[PDB]
Amino acid sequence: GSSLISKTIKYDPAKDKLITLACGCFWGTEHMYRKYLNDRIVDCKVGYANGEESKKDSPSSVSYKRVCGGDTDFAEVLQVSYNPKVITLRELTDFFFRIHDPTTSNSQGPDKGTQYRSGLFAHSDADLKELAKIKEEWQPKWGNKIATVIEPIKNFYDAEEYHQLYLDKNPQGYACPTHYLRE
Repeated sequence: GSSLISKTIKYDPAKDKLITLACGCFWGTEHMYRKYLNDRIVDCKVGYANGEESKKDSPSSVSYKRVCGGDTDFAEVLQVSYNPKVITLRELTDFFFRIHDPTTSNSQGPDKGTQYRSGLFAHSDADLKELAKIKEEWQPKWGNKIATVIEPIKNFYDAEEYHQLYLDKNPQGYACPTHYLRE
């Protein structure tokens, strides 16, 4: 089988939908989404998505230590649970393309590696087609160089508790220079 959904995220399949976002260092990804959109989303959790199953260091999870090895292909991500009647997927994706530089391949600012890659991981085929459409429309704003990988969600594992809400727990922690809301 496969773990696609966070074990700790607040998610009601009757009303909510999911989107998994890769913007580089997931501390910045969560901080941006919570700073500007916490009141409009149901819940969000940081984790590791779309990597090699064989390179997990535990049967049901993958650790920060293991991912930092740089060979697991796992991406540092934020999984967002949201109500479509409160906020649309387009609004969340527009925000996505404003909070990081999506033109760099396997890097975000000084953070280098496949774990920091730009990505949009869809939890349905319908979302996949919409995400690809939104990426197309955003191209001219980023010099037609958008490197964001759009593919279905393959696996997701919650990051360690200390990673959750990191920059809101510790404001003195590392902040990526590219992680800010652009005009």
